[PDB]
Amino acid sequence: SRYSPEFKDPLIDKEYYRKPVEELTEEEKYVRELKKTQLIKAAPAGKTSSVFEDPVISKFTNMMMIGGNKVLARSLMIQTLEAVKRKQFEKYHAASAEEQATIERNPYTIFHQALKNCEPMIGLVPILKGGRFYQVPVPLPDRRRRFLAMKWMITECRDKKHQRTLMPEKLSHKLLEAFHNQGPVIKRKHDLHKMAEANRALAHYRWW
Amino acid sequence: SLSEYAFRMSRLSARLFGEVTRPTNSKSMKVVKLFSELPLAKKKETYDWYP
Amino acid sequence: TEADMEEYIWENSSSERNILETLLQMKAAEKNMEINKEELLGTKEIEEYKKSVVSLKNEEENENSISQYKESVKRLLNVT
Amino acid sequence: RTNENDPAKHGDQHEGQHYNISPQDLETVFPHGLPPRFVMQVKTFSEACLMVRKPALELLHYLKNTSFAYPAIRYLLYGEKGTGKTLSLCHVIHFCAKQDWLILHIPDAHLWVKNCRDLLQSSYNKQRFDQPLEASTWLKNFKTTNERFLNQIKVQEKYVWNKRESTEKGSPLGEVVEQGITRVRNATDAVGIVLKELKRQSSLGMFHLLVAVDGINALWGRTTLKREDKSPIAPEELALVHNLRKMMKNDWHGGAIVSALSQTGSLFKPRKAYLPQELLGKEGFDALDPFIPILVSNYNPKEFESCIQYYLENNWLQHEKAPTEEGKKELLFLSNANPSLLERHCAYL
Amino acid sequence: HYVDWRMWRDVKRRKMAYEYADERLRINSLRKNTILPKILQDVADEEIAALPRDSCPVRIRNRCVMTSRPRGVKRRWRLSRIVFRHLADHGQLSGIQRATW
RNA sequence: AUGAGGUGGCAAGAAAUGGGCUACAUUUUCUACCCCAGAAAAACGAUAGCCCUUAUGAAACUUAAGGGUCGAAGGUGGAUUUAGC
Ligand SMILES: Nc1ncnc2c1ncn2[C@@H]1O[C@H](COP(=O)(O)OP(=O)(O)OP(=O)(O)O)[C@@H](O)[C@H]1O
Ligand SMILES: Nc1nc2c(ncn2[C@@H]2O[C@H](COP(=O)(O)OP(=O)(O)O)[C@@H](O)[C@H]2O)c(=O)[nH]1
Ligand SMILES: [K+]
Ligand SMILES: [Mg+2]
Ligand SMILES: [Mg+2]
Ligand SMILES: [Mg+2]
Ligand SMILES: [Mg+2]
Ligand SMILES: [Mg+2]
Ligand SMILES: [Mg+2]
Repeated sequence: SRYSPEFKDPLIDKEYYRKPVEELTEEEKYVRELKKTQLIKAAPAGKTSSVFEDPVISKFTNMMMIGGNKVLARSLMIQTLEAVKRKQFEKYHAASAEEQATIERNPYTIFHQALKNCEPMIGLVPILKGGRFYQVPVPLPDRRRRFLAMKWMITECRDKKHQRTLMPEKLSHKLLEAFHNQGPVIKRKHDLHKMAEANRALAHYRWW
Repeated sequence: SLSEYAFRMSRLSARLFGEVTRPTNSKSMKVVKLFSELPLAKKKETYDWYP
Repeated sequence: TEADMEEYIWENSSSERNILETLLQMKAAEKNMEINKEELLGTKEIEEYKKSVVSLKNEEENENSISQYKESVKRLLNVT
Repeated sequence: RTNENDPAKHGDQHEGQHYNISPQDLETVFPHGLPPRFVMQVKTFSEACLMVRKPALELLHYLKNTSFAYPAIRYLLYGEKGTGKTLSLCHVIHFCAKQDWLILHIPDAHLWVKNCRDLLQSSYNKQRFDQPLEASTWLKNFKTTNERFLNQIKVQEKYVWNKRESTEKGSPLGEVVEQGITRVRNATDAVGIVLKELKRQSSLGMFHLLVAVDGINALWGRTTLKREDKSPIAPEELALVHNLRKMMKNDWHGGAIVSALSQTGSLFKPRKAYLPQELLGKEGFDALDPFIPILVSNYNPKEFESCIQYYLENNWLQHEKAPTEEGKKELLFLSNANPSLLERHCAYL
Repeated sequence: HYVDWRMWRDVKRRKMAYEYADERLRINSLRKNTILPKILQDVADEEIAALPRDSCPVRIRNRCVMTSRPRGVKRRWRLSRIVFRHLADHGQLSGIQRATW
């Protein structure tokens, strides 16, 4: 790491710096005064103050990247969002006013909710008691849950079952299915939950 | 291929600058390149290799 | 040959022939045969047009040059 | 958004405001040539609204003040990539169609000089090549666009199709179009005959012709088509390109040759080339000269605000921060007011 | 008094190649053009083949001038890697220092 | 002569195994450009095979490059295993 340990990651948030001084607790004021004399890492080329920035979508693009092709990954992400928005607009126009109130057209909300639905609540981990490892069920922290949801989405889209179907359309269709609580990704989440329940009897094998 | 004026001007420039005047192919330009440089055997770095 | 020149010469050029033919057609449509090659090419409009065309062909082509050429051609073609 | 939908009354008063195209007019005038992304937007929104801009207004002014007696004038819309050349040309095409002109609309001349699977040899001139697929597609589109005048226009020669089949003087041009469409082997010849007939009859006052060619720079450029001997083919060897070149001359009258440059889809041209000479080359500029170049520039702030408001009214900008002034400034910076970039960004924003 | 018989052979090869360089140059020039008659080119081919084998420059092997090593020789100094490292490490080659960057 | 010199010659594959390259494609293939395009898509896939030419050389079927021709195995790989903060 070319950054010495004294370097701190920058905090890129306009509101944080525009917060009124009177609204700062003593600890917050101390933190600001301390940061006034701390070296800061240069802002990475991925995140900015843009109001349209979305960390979840940025991480999804990074996970979808292959061999440093950020341009292509971002292109696929934006194409997927555009396809989702177009499909939702088509459904909204073709649908009656009664259900138009519920039909969602925000692709970012659709994506967030699809990933949230795909998130697994409990995972299977090898735990060892006496010298033998067993696939004991275990809670999954939030980072692991989000990562598993995103990775399942990406892998299911990357499967070879969908032939001559471009990743934009594949991912848009899968995201819509997940948003409506269906599709292979939710099926995989349910399979994980079913296996965890089947091995429920081994919970005590966990020590932590 | 080339305009006649441009071709004649190129031949004139070749004559003035001493290059090959006649039309010749890359195979036969090997003679010119051979004689324009010392043979590898004649180069001092070769025949004077060992003290 | 024209290809063997680094300076663009408007005289006896394709642009000159085209503009001359356009002017001849316009005057024929007007049905007034008070025209000639020298008579047409002597007018100041043709001078500005050849200036602009020569500028475009020889000097670097930019928005200012294109606008000058557009104005000259509009004046020549009597469309504004 | 303007209540005005007639393409002849709108002027500087409507500058920076929208102008609608009815579904019937979109299906009739524009069966081809509209930008693919604008077509997607039209399908999504169910509406076809074009912002009225100074380039289209000026070209409409010229076309309204045109003197059909004078030789047909060449107008060339040039500008940076995605500045709106194609849509300004489409606006003028709609105006002329509503004014009842015969619209000879080439949607993208680039397609004719690249990616051609079927490249036969012309039977009318063995030194030229045919592009039956493109010829038939364009003939279908032309029939759809100008069916009304297609039966009213008669031919003025004898046109042999096979060693036995032929079309006779006095036959409708609909016969030529139908022959070309149905017999795909005669599509290029039908296109050539149609171009010749329209060019000759425009001089007789039978109607007013609008030759609206997008990507005109493709005709006098290079091509990525190789003969069976892996030999490159210049544009003139293509029967379609040669006929369109003939059409592009101002020797005739009773119409206007409107065209738009387009670096996108061009061959052997750098990305940042947008100027007339840079895109046309010596041959193309010589052929088109004299011509009136019209600059299509990025949106001025008023036009940018109008387009953003249009998207917001359509609810396209689904991002919660898009309506904010900060979001608008971010969009303006990212797109630099470029219409294509702004539309692309809003497509997913 | 060379390091070994292989170095001696290479020295002889270099001497003979230097002696026959001009004749070989002229004959090869005759052979290496499409202008002259192919019969003349064929007789030139048989002549160049009839010249002694050791006169052929390709047979010269670049060996270290101090240990007759046939490989790992730096052409610039004509020293094998081992001898060059010895001298450089002891600091007897001007300007050569260990690389660290 | 276990020394020296000359000519010619082997340096291959029954087969196994280690490392690397190319791939099995749609985040892909061809083209233009170097990133706002058009086509391809059961085709993708050899840097292998065979023929020709060129480069070096005195010597090239046995070296390299290019072209032509062919369009092969394969369809993301078992336990196991390598590397990366
Ligand atoms: N006058 C306009 N009114 C409405 N939208 C427009 C206008 N001009 C451009 N656009 C938008 O930009 C896109 C069309 O761009 P257009 O094809 O006109 O650009 P261009 O520069 O002609 O294209 P190219 O990149 O081929 O040169 C669509 O998204 C469309 O909505
Ligand atoms: N098949 C056919 N095509 C024709 C005929 N007349 C014109 N064309 C078309 O138009 C072209 C000939 O145009 P023409 O005005 O004769 O000029 P030319 O191309 O210079 O001979 C042909 O290549 C066809 O595409 C005709 O009688 N038969
Ligand atoms: K493998
Ligand atoms: Mg365009
Ligand atoms: Mg050697
Ligand atoms: Mg012995
Ligand atoms: Mg091969
Ligand atoms: Mg040879
Ligand atoms: Mg193949």
